[PDB]
Amino acid sequence: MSLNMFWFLPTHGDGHYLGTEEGSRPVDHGYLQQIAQAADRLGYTGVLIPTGRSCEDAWLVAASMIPVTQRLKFLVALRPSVTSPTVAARQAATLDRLSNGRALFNLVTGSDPQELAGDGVFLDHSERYEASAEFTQVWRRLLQRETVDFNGKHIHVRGAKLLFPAIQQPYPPLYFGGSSDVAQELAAEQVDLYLTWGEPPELVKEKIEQVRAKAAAHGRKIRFGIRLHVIVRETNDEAWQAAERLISHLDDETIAKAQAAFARDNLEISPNLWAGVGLVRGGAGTALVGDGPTVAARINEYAALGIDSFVLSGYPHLEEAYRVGELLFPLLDVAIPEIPQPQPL
Amino acid sequence: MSLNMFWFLPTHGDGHYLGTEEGSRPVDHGYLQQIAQAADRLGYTGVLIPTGRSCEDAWLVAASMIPVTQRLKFLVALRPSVTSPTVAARQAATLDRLSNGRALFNLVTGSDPQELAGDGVFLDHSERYEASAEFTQVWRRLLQRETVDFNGKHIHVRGAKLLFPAIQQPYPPLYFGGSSDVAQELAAEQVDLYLTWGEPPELVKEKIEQVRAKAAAHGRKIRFGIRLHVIVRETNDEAWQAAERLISHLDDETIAKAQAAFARDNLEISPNLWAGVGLVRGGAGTALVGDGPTVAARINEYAALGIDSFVLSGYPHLEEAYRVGELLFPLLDVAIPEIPQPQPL
Amino acid sequence: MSLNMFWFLPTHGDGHYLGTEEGSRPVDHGYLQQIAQAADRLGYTGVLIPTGRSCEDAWLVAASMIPVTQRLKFLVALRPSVTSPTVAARQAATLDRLSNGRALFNLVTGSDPQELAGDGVFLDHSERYEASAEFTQVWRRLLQRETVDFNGKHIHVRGAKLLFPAIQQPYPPLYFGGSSDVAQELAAEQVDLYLTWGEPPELVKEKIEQVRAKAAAHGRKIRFGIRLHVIVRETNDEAWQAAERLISHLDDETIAKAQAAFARDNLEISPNLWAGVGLVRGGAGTALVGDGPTVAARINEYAALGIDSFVLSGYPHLEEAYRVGELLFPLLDVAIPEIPQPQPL
Amino acid sequence: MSLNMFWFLPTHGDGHYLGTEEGSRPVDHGYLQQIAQAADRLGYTGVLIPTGRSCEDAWLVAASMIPVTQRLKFLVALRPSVTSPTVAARQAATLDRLSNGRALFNLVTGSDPQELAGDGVFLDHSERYEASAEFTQVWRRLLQRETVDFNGKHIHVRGAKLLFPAIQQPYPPLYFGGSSDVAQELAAEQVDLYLTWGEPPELVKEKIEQVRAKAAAHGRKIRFGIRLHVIVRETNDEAWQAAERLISHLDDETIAKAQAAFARDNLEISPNLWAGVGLVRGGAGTALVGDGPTVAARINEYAALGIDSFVLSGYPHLEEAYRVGELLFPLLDVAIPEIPQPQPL
Repeated sequence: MSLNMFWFLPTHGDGHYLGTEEGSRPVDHGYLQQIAQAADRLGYTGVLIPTGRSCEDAWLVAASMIPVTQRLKFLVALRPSVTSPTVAARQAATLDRLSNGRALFNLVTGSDPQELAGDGVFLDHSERYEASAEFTQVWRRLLQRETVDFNGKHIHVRGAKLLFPAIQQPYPPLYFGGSSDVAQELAAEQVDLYLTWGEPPELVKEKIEQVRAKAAAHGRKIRFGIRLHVIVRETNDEAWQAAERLISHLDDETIAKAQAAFARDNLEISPNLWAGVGLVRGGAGTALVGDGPTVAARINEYAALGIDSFVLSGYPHLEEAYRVGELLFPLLDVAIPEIPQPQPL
Repeated sequence: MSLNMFWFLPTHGDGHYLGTEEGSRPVDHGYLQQIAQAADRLGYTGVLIPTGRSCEDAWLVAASMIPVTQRLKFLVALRPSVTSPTVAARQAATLDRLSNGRALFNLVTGSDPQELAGDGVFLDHSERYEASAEFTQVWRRLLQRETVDFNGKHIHVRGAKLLFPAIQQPYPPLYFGGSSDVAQELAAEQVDLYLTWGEPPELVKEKIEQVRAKAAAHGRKIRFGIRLHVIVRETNDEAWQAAERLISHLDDETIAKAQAAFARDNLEISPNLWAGVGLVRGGAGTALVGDGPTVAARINEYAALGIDSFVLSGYPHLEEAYRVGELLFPLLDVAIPEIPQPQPL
Repeated sequence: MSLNMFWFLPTHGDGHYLGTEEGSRPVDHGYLQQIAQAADRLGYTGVLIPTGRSCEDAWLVAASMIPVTQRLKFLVALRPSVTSPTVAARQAATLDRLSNGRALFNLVTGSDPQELAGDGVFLDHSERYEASAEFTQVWRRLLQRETVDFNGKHIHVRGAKLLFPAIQQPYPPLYFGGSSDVAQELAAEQVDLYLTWGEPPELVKEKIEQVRAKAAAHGRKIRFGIRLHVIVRETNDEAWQAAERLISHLDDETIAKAQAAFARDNLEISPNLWAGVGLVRGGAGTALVGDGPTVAARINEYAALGIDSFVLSGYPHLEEAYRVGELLFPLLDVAIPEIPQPQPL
Repeated sequence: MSLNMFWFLPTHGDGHYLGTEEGSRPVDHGYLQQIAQAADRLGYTGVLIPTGRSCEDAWLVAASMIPVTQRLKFLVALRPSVTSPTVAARQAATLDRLSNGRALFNLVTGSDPQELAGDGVFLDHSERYEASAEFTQVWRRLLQRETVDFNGKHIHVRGAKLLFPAIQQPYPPLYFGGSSDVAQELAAEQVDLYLTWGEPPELVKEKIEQVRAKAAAHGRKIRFGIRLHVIVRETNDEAWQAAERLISHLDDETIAKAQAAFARDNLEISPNLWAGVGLVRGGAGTALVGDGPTVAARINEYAALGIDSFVLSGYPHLEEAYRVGELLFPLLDVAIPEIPQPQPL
């Protein structure tokens, strides 16, 4: 069990400070390329490329990194009702073929009705998950070379088929997350890896056992991954110091309110698990803060729960990819990806 | 009036012979890259990247060519009902930003109900054009930074907006074609360049004057482009010889039937305008066959009709991009693209 | 015994015709890149990059192709007296490290006193080979991590050492050729592969047995390679036709004189071994002309002599790399290179 | 007078700490590429690529960065007696042509007899400068398309000529430095820019006026550049703190000895000019330490002396290129390079 270390492409903006354009860094192809090549050479298994109206399209970003990376994988978001499962399967096959089998998919059920309404989607909190199950069903079948005639509540295709096969078999891996029971069931029945948030190890445990169980109910077993922000430094004080530094430009009310929300600094919801990174939405909710060993221990503790993937992030993303790769990778049993050999002609 | 010369990326397959896997050439990223960099260095304005279930997704292909080209533009297809105009506007903005303003869009109203039904689209020959007009309306507004509330027969978005602006102003150029009166009207009212097929100069003339007129009816004037396959050689015999060579593996019945279809070789529907390339669908319908001067004359004759863009192609596409660029470009007034300077940081 | 197929980078110019600027093609980085990536993807083991005042520096050309190729090797020329063996060893180590072990070296003893005098070298036909042996001696030792104190007739270094080791062990392969007895002895004692010209199989045989023998005299066995130009077509007539076409712009006197030089068309010194490509210096002396099978047979016949490498070429070099890779590779047992995995960090 | 900002490629090693392999970072093509593309996108005019047995060859490194950068220039070292001026002119022309005019040359007269003896050079402290003048003379003439017959004390070529011209006119810029009167005279008579070390502004002044004067004595005027290491932070304390941090792993004796060497911390030889970076050889001798304004002021003060180029560096080099580009560039009048347009075909 070697850990698959993932990084993140900040397609909605990057910088040294949370909640401010101060110290921010413009994100263009050039900068995105720097991060991707950094992850590619440092041994990261892949990078998560976010979705949302607030990000540049993840699929195109991923594709524009193909000729400039050789072994890094791209975990791009799949958005159900927003697009036709047939078209998404076709794009999936193309991303996989052009990158020579380095595509990964992460289904994301929309949760912002206003965003969804902007795309032409109008489904209640339930229908959104119903359409997601139907979409995922069709998608997966298409990637398995099947011709699909499907007429469900939300999805309706007739004689849908992909004329080009993907490289990876049966099909490119599919990740999905969510704590709602409905989300856990969708994963437990169709995805390959259930991606959970970074909660204290005990709560993480509970959730895995729940999905592991739901998974079993279908005669299936899935993998697990955790999303964590990382602020690793040489010592624990520099680490915590870097944490305070990160949110130093946040609104005084925000900071004040957070302390009130955490009534039992108040941000450390567990030893070296700081919720200060979640005071602004757009990234991870928690962050492992500490020195190499402490961070590597918290990580190993999660791995011991059955988690083989760790989608990490840091500010700024170019510099911190190096920080983590140099202070953390050496203390862990990191799985090192290989450059796929050219497909025969 | 310098002519904008375009090439084609054969995303559905390439080779030395029509209608056979004999002499064919596998099309992967590597090969697609060869062609794109060849067009980029030879001075082509851009390359058309086809759409259809038979092609690999044009958008991802285009994106994967960004870091490997510097001035070449990508004319990718826009497919209405198949996708949400909001999502397509968002991808359009991202392709334009990542490539630094080198994105071009070519609207394609689907015509194969079976393909469409495979994607989840079920619209008659009319509704297809109605949904196209509504889609194009919304798309264009989105790229102009507008928030769009739209409820038409087919399109329905509420509060749709792009958070990232495209580079090109007002928005990335939009091409569209079609001889049906309904298609000509759509172009005449929303697109920037009307792309016509390569018909004898007289019929091409007529069509341009029709759209030019329809365009005027809206207090608008549009540009014109023509799609032509090219078989230029040092002499006219090598040219015609290369033409015969191209379709030498076609089915005997096909060849026989074509001659019967052309009752007034029979393929030369006009001096040096050979319809032999249209005996198999997937590419251009006609081809300018002849030596440099003859081809350059036929081309100039079309330019004299008001056509400033020429989307060309040849088999194989890598070698023929060089053929055309070396035997033809020197005899024409080719517009040479520039490498956009980096956007300020 | 899989055959290692090599191509050639035309760093002194390329085109469709010999002895004329007519049909020529400007050679810049872009074009050189096209050829290198074409060889890289088509399965060629590597490319020979020529030396001489008439070529752009092979080492820099090779280096500028590193980020744009992944498995292709670069066989660059090593020029003795022109440069310090210490500096050449240091550059050798750097080319090998930056390309991740894809450097190959081909020693070339200068033969043009005027070129040599232009570089500051003034050695008779003998001293040139004496300095070559001394240079090669030092070079090889340096690449084996040795500190070298050497004082010979021509070479004199004291405490020379490379602080960086090459990737390949013992050191990057070293090729050398030449029919003179002195050259055969140098190879037979220091190089890894003796590169011979394409002479009729019988004369090729004789030469190999001579060097194989000289090699044995040192308790060494070396490999063998042959330099051949290739004009392979679908049929033998197109092949011979392409051959005539190639030299159609040569001076009438040249052609006339060649026929006189071959007294026993006159160019075919052996079945399908045409000396027409040697009527202008700068490339290979002979060319295998014929269809796939005939060419593949002539090639296999050479392989049967103990030749495992074939440095090929064709005009133009981009198009013909494809010609050979598609019409010839399928008929042979071609060794397919691998993408080296990243060195550990 | 916009300032040309240069960075440095650490081809002999990079890291977070001076004088230790602790916190060091392996330097390969991948990492070198990261830095070069970072400088290229951040607006740096170019990067200095060091020379010496302790570095990987600068010319090959520079060349391997051509396809991965678009406007950045490469200032590579020229080493006189080590190589033939004819060969160096030929490589110079090739680097300039392949990169499309982005080559810069920095003559370096060797000073380590043991290094020189390792390369085959045995010249006293004088002859080294005599051979440098002769080498530079020939080099420059060769790049101006001249055929050179030269017979001096050390250099001897007959009928030396470059068959390929460089892109830049008259020839690629030539930098040179040195405080010895002999070095100042060589610059004052042949180079385009005299590169001086970062000494207190008053001593820098004096030196410029000396060379400016020597330059005038030849009816010539040259440009000036300064080599400075930079540790810019948000505040002056973080800056000085980062400085102390940098040399925290240095040998206790070294630190102790330095304090003794500076008898009048002791390292601050002038306000915000820290000599702590010179306690280990291999990089710059001094460093501007301070916040944005303080650093930008020290820099402007140097510019006011007639210095238009600033070759900067920082540890680590990838992260600090960003540090300087983000905290410093905004406070200065930085000259922004352009992407050269493709040469006509």
